Amino acid sequence: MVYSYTEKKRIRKDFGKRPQVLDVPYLLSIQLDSFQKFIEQDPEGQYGLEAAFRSVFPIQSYSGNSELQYVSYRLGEPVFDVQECQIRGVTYSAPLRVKLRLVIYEREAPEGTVKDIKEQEVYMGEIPLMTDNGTFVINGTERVIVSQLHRSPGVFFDSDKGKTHSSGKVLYNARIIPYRGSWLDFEFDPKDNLFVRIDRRRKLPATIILRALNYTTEQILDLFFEKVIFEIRDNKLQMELVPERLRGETASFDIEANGKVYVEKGRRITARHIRQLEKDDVKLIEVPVEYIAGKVVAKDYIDESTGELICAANMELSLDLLAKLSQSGHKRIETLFTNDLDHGPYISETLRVDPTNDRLSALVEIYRMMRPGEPPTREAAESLFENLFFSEDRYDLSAVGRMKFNRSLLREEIEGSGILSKDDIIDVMKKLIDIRNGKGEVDDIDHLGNRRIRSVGEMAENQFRVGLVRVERAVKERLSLGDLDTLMPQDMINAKPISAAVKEFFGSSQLSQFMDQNNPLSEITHKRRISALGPGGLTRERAGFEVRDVHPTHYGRVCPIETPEGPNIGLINSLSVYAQTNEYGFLETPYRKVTDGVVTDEIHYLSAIEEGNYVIAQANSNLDEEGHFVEDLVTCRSKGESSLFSRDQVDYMDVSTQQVVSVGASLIPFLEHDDANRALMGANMQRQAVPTLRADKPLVGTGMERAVAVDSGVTAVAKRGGVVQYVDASRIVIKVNEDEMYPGEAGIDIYNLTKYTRSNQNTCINQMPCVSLGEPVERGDVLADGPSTDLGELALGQNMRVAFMPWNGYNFEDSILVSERVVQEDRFTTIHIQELACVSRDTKLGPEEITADIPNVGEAALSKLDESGIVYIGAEVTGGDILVGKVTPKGETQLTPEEKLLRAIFGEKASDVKDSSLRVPNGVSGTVIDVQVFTRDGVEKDKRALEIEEMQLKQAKKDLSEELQILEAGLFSRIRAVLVAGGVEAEKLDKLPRDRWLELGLTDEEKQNQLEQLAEQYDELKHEFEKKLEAKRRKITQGDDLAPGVLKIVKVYLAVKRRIQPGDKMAGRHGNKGVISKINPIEDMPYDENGTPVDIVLNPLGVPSRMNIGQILETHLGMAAKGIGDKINAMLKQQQEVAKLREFIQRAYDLGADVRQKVDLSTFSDEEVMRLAENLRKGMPIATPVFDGAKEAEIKELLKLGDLPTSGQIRLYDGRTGEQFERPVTVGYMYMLKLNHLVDDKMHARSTGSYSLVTQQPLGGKAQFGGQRFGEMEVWALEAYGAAYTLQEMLTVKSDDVNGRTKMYKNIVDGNHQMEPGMPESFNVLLKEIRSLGINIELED
Amino acid sequence: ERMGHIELASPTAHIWFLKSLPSRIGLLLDMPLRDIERVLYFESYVVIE
Amino acid sequence: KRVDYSGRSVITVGPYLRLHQCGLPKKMALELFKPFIYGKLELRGLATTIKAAKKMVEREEAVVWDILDEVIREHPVLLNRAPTLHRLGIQAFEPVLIEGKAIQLHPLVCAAYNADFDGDQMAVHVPLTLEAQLEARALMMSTNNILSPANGEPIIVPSQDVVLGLYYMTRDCVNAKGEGMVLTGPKEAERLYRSGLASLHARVKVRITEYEKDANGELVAKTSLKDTTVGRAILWMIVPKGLPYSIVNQALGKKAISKMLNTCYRILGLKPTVIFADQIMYTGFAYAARSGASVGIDDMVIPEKKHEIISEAEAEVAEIQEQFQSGLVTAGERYNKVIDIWAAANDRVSKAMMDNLQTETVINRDGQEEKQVSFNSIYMMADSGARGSAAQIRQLAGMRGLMAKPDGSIIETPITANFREGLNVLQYFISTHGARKGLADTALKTANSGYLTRRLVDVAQDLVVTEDDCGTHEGIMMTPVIEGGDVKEPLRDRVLGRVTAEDVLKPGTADILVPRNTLLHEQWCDLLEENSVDAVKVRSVVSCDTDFGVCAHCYGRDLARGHIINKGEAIGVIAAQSIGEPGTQLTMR
Amino acid sequence: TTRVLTEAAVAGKRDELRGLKENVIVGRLIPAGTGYAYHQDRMRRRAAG
Repeated sequence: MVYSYTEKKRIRKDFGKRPQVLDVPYLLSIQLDSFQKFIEQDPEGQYGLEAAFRSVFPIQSYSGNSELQYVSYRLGEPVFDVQECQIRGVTYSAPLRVKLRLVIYEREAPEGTVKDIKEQEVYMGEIPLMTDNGTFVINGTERVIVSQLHRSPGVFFDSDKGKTHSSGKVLYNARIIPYRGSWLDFEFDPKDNLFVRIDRRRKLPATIILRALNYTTEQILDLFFEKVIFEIRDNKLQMELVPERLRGETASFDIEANGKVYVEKGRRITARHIRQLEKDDVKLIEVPVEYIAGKVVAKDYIDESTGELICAANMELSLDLLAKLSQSGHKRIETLFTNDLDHGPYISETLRVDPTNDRLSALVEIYRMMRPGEPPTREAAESLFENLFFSEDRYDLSAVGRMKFNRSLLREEIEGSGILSKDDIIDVMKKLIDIRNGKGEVDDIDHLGNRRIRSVGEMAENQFRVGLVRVERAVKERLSLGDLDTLMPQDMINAKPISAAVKEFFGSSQLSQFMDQNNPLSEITHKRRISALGPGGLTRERAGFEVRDVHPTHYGRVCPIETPEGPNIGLINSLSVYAQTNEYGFLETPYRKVTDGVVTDEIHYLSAIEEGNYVIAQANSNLDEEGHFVEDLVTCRSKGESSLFSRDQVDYMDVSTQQVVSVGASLIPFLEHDDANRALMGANMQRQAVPTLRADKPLVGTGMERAVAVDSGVTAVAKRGGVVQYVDASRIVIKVNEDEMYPGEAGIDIYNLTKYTRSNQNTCINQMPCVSLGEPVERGDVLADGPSTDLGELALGQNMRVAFMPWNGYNFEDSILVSERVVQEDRFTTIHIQELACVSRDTKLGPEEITADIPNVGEAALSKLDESGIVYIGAEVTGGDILVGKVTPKGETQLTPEEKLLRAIFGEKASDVKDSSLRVPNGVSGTVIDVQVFTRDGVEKDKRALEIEEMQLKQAKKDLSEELQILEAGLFSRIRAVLVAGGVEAEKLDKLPRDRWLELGLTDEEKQNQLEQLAEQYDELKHEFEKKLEAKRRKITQGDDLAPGVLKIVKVYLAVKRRIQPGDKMAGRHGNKGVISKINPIEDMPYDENGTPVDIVLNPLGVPSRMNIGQILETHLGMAAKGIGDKINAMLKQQQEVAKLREFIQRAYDLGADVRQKVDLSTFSDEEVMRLAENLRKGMPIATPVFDGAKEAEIKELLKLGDLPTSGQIRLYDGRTGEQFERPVTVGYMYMLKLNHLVDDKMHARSTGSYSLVTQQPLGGKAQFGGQRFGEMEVWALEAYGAAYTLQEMLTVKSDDVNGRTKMYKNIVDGNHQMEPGMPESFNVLLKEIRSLGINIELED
Repeated sequence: ERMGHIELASPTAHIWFLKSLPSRIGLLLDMPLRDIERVLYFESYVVIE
Repeated sequence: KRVDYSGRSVITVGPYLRLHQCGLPKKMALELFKPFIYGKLELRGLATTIKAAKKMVEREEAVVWDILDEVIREHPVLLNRAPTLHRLGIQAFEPVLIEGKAIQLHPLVCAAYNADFDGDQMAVHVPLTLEAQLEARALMMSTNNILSPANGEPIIVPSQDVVLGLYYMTRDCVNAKGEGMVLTGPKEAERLYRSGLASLHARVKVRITEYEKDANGELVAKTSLKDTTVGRAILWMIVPKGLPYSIVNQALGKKAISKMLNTCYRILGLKPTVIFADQIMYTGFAYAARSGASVGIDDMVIPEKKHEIISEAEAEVAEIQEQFQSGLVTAGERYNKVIDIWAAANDRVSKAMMDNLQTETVINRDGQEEKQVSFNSIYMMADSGARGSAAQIRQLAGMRGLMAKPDGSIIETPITANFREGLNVLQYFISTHGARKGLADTALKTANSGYLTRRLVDVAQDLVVTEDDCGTHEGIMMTPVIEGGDVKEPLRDRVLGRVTAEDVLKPGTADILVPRNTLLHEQWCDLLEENSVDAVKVRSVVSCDTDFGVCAHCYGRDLARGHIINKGEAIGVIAAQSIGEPGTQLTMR
Repeated sequence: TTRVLTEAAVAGKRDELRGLKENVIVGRLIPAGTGYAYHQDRMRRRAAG
């Protein structure tokens, strides 16, 4: 049973075959969670701002015995509110304050503190606070910062081979990317040599970095390489061979196995021989001397008598060497294996390459790299090398980076230090050499278990850390100098650096951008967008072809449909419906746990790595009533290879078919019946939709539009309300019931609507209330209807009668015919808001004021101007009419009898001022909505500034009076109810309060004392009201702060209504767009057998080539809905009785297969059904799931109920000749959307305007009556035509030829039509700029 | 259309020459690029005659 | 450098407004030609001062509109596409005032301008000097630019509603109302408009007065009584005298109308074929609007045996997975022959599809079994070629096919559905890879094509014609391309717009076929083909010895004209741009 | 551009304005199409003076 009062007025029918299990989440959780946790007081310092302090906060002087500490921070309450900031223009924010502590310690005492200065906190900047909808009001406008997708910290072992190698060889390199600091690289050469690279600079040998880490050659050989005993005593040359350890090499000669020969000379090695050798114990076996020459000595051996450097490390053994080394040094000499089949040294080859052997010598080579000059002096190199990587306060990558570090090396521990260590890097080269030799698989860049997402909270944290570390240096230097003081800690703590840095980050950054207001759906998706560009990842949209692909691991994490088709394609993304964020940086998606066949309702979120292990079932799988499966084989996925599996092999299942889709594309009905590309363009041009005056609900939807509407925070909802008292077009008051009422409050809530408020796209946001009067209101229900919203539903578009018909070539490819009915019915009409502003700019000659005394102007132009200069509210304007009258003072002159006489005759002007008034731009016509002026403190001219002040003051007193009034009513009722049965009737109190009958309670003065207490409470309430009103009043007229040059700002808002005309870009929802080409009159249009004409003529020739069956499906379903609505309308207009209408409604709501169980006559009252039908009189609302929609049989079944043909073909007549059309047509009702791509912005022409000073060309792209730009392909085509005189005209008549434009104008007006080329001025510009350098250039004769 | 000029009595080289792919001064004096670029910054002290 | 008289107009369909016309919205007017308005006002004695003219122009009186109309009436105007690649992206038209704000562009030149009636902006330019108007009229008009400067094929290729409607009305179900009627040819429309017969009527006899130019320079009348349908009969009054009746008596597809326009151009001339195309397209709009040609869910038909084919394919997959489990077959063989079996199933599904969509329909008749071409919409346009192809339709009725390509590989199990019976979640998830790859290829290859064309123009700009003949016998050898299975291209057009040398000889000894300096206009090709010549000596651009440019005696025409190229024409500009214009190539191999 | 300019100044070459881009940049009739006859007449009169 569903009550759903706010939508019980109109219930939208659904054909969801599958049963929903999980509700859609808040859908905005990501954009709010990071910000709320960033300014969240946490007992332990892990993330957010507390972690920001504890990193580098403790300040220690240079042995100054002075320290700085803090207790805790508190955020100051915001000065203003969201709407106040939007009205004024100031950035919404909140001040920051934290308690400090300076502790000074005396000398000759170990940590002996003598005083503390922890008695006052200091202010350092203001953190821009968020709104409810994850937005910010920086600079008055609503601001949003997008979350970034980047490369998660760790080590990633990629190949980077193929055609880029240009040698026919595969490469295997390794890179480690910390979150901050330098990047360390390990490239691989085709010569099987490793190289170390830092910051993508010049290469280094592999092992010199290892030598720099206090490592000797013998240690290196012992660790990296395995040393065999090689025990050759008494010239036996007997080898300890382990077939299990090393094998797979053919024996040359003189090979035995513990006596009897097992492997013959020249015989290929076999598994049987290896097994036989392993079965029996094998001791040291003699070998030919030939195995010594190629073998390399492991360690450096010395003679017993003397200590020469004979037999140095990393040296092949020689024949003459062997005899004397065996005679002098020893008998057993450590050697290597060098198995090229399954191993490879790759280091011993590089050991000899290294020109340096000592640690000191190797230490200076890296310094020689990153510093070309200034050789070190045994102090700079070591300290700098310590600082680059192994320093704490300079590398500090992350804990998540360490997580990935240990996960990529198979470590169990998850906690570590941000710094590195020698074991880590040696294991890194070990894994690299194992991979090159072959030990595992390479990593995946496009895999999501390798990339993470940064929200705005962490970016704010990083920016704050950077800003604080700079001030820390100043605090330290000021503490070290002049430490003999007891001054309060404001010594160097400047809020200016931190504030400037945070404002620059928030205001101007690549991630932060203006938020689209045009549609609530674009609103919700714009805060969900995910980008790769910015501070990290990819520096540009270029340099990549597979980075932007859709990996198989994008299944439930990002929607593969929502992405722009432009050059930024494949990098701008959007999360899924149920996709959330991992603990660290990753993405999680919920599945349902399947245990031994049955399905448990529990929810589990898995990541990209976690999803790749288990078996997940597909959503389009039938279920049993207990949770079992019907068929034994279920299509499931294990590791990216979807295939059939038994019911005993699956471990998880999807939640719904909406999991893969975003919110942008979940709204398209029958998405499975359209191609990919058309789904992309439908989703992309959907955001470009525009709400119209009368919002029209969509007949065919998906149901998620309701959640989008209730989650975008665009409409007005009720919070803890019980019933409504008063309803106004702009103000709503709700009376909370005592159940949801807590003591200490009046018990009312007020909601002030948004009336004609300018949006970012210059559109209009207008909220229209839902309830009428005295309606019982529950919690969490909508009251007003914002842009493109209907009854709490996202309703962006109108349902137009559309037909698939060629019409005399008016629909050739993509051209659309519109009705005169639709434009007459004022459908799709669009309303926009344009803005103008003006300043004063006091000069040395004097201040500028607005007093409407414009000289050299007619009274008619000033006939509409008021005395102060601004225009009256509600006026209309066209062209360049004066709006605000401003003048500029002029410098005084001498006696100058000329204008002295002029002033004596005329006067009041004296040429003192110049006409500098604000006027409307040309080609603009509209009407004004409201004006606004701000004046800085110290100036109180206010000729006509007080009207807005008093209007907003009366608004404030009005909307604050209600609570005090109702509190007074409650206390007066209590007074009347306490005097009952006391000899005093209610008539005396009703006639006059009489100070509550002189407060004469009596009753041993206790009731008298009670009335005294009530009078005291009344006086206290009066005092509270007066202090509240005075505080509000001083807040109102306190004044503003502007730029020093400006004196005051006047801003004026204008409105324009825009209708439909050909040239408009109308678009559908299935990737079909169209330019309007003709507004046909109604008579000429095709009309049905009942005379009802068609509204929109659509070209049916675009059906097969674009794969848009969703369009025809929606049209047929629109026939179903519109027939149902027409039947109900006829049912009602007949004034029929209730019962049969209710029966028909029930029969309509239960038609079809098993989807939902709803029945009337059990919940809906005898009056509810009337309004329910009256709501759905113009159509049956229907909602279809994304990939669980209706069936063709289902639609045909619906058509019969409303008396419609099942085929959908209907005969049509001509509105022009009236001859019946053959080939019966399928007409329908489609949900069209209007876009901002409107012809009323595109038109631009020019005949003679303004040119530039630089190269003397006109301005360009419609900036102050500009012009278009001619292309070089175009001059190529003109030369292909060979109209050389045309090019001469093109380059002289209309070009920078200053002496030609005037002469051509004269030739035209005289009708001469003669041209002389002369010379372009840009050529002279070129000559002058060339001569600016040491190059002569001139033109001969 | 009117130009201005600076005396610049201290001799100055032109960076367009001797800094592109061919070194006009390098191929005139048969000197390597490194030497000339080093001596242009008062830290090489080449002998004249 | 920025353009003065120009800017940002929107595109709309011009069903009216014939080729030598265009629709300039009136609000855009009165500004561009404002100096002309001032000159006319001063000449007509309506403005003794320029300020009077300025004020009255700003006030927009009726006389101002009249002067605009009088002056614009003889002043052609030029239009351009903002993204332009070849010479036809810029063309000139006669402006016409229409009360709107989007320029009306003719449907035919849409192919040359490559627009699509979506959100687009046109560049408009006005030549002011008398000579520039003349240059626009003589060279940059659409009426003159019928043919391609790239290959020779006509750029104007009518399609979509026009071809669909024409192919429709040149049809007959079995026999419409009034099969046996006989008339003269003008009465066909007389009885079609009112009553008596339908356009689908067949077996109709009519007297056709053909006109043939058998003798030199004059045509002779000829009358015949061939049996013909209704649409052909009514289309014969629109065809001019020269063309015969055989061309108009066919199913009349897109190639039929293409070769019809080709015949009219080569035989009659420029203006006859231009007016012929105009009237043809008017007929196309009229009959498509009269035809109906509706679409619907049931208009398409899903073959029934598709389920059986799918079941057999699944049985084969079960067999092969059992065989692989048995260990007899390795993995690569397993994938490969799974792909082979799925491709075979796909081919069989497509065959059953086309069989259910081909000429398979029964109509009432004495024999009661008359299988004639059905009148389903999708198959109708596929046969006509108005929009789409049988390959595309395969994705609408039968199965998509494999459509599996993550990076380079192909997934085992293909997608088995169509946009009518719905589609699954995983399959739709998979299907987007090709779409996104194509989008990325287009977006990342348009720039490469642009840079390639820029390089070509820069490298081949200095070419020009400055000399008549090179007087050299050196030339290139031209032979049919004989490689692969068969000939890719016979010796038919490689020497069409070329000039032979003196090395052309007859197969017989001491015999000649054509002298040295001769142009193979239209018939020498047939003569040399009859002799089965393979090797032809033709002077090339490098073969000509001039040391400056290229002489006209080695280039032919390769243009929309009928004569040899004249002096001063820049072949290099003509070249180097056609090559990269078809920027529809492939990237990523 | 810079290397071409250096090379031209080093060699001291003259253009004669024979390429089409030369007439484009200077802004005169290119020797092609309609302006070909004018260019030819200019070349012819350049022989005498």
